[PDB]
Amino acid sequence: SLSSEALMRRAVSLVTDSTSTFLSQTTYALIEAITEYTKAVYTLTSLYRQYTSLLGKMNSEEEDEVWQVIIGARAEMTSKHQEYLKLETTWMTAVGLSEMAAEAAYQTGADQASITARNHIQLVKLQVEEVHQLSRKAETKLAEAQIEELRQKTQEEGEERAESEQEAYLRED
Amino acid sequence: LQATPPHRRARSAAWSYIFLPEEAWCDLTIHLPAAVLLKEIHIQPHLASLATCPSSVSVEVSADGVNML
Amino acid sequence: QLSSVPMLNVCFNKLFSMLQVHHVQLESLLQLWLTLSLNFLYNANRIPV
Amino acid sequence: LSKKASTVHMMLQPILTYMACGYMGRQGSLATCQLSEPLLWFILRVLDTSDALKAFHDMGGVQLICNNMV
Repeated sequence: SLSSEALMRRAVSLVTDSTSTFLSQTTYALIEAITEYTKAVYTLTSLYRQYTSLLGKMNSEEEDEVWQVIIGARAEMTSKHQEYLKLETTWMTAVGLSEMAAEAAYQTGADQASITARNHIQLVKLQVEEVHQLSRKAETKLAEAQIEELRQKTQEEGEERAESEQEAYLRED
Repeated sequence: LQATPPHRRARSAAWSYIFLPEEAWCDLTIHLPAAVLLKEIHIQPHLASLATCPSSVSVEVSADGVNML
Repeated sequence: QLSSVPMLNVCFNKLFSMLQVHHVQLESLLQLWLTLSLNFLYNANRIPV
Repeated sequence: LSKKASTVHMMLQPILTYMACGYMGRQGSLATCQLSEPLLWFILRVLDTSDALKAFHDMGGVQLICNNMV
């Protein structure tokens, strides 16, 4: 039955466009969440840079407040990390769905639908991996800023610790 | 490691490793929180593309988790 | 105060001397000697205790 | 082997010899032979008759198994 198989093919086309809709939506939600995560990342990066500028007693009445703000930034960034990772899990779920839909398409000879889905998947995956590249740059820059924060803290506090040993030796010994 | 396996007809392997031209073996180290009496190790290859299933698997076990044997 | 190394050396030498008469299992003896003498990651340049 | 053994002693001696030694025929106070359900099941079949049981007793088998249990 050519009519039966043609209606079947159009049904699979419907599955393919509804999966492309869901995949697009999940990609958009994922991109948003990735973006806000990256925002919190760059924020925490700049906050660590500021805190590094505030290392030592120079302004404790600032160091402790930038520290508290950094705690809030950490919390926001990490909760958004988990959120957008659940979102990305759902995104990979949608990618797998759209691929299985292309698989059903090829099976029913809706090759046009299959190729449309495949090209949609490629576009979506590329755009996703672009926002993922931005997120990974932001994470790298946060890591570097934290590394420099750790270097500066360990240096300044190490010199202050040596000075504290020397200051304990200045008296009564 | 997820307890729930993916659907057997999933078109993409849950995990994939691209071999360098000079690489024969890839390694996966599973650290457990505490020692267990290991009895079996189950590995599920990607059923959709069985050509990527490893040709052989060398199992090393570490009771202390540091010195593999 | 006293080191256990002389005692352990004596004990393992006795155990190794027991290998031939089948009073000690080779696999477990080797595993134990390696484990006890590695002080914990194996390395070819370690001098056994 | 048990069915075709010329005498019950012929079959019992290897069993008793095995029961009288440890791993690979070793000796020692605490060394005892390895038993298993198939080997134990076989020994019971060997010890199925009164003549075999009498012979097992006569060759120190009972003391041997009792000594081994302790």
